[PDB]
Amino acid sequence: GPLGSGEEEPLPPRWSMQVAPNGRTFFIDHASRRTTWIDPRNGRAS
Amino acid sequence: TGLPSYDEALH
Repeated sequence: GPLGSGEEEPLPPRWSMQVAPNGRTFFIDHASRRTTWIDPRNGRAS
Repeated sequence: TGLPSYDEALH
């Protein structure tokens, strides 16, 4: 998504990114439909 | 904790 939004490290083949109510953003897993606090693009907590 | 598993964060 060059230019039109997308100013960060692209999410892996089966991943996304959405902010939660907890106060921090997580990483959605499309491979198994899940979520995590640590990004897969690298492996560090959001 | 939080972290809305794949089911809630889909709005």
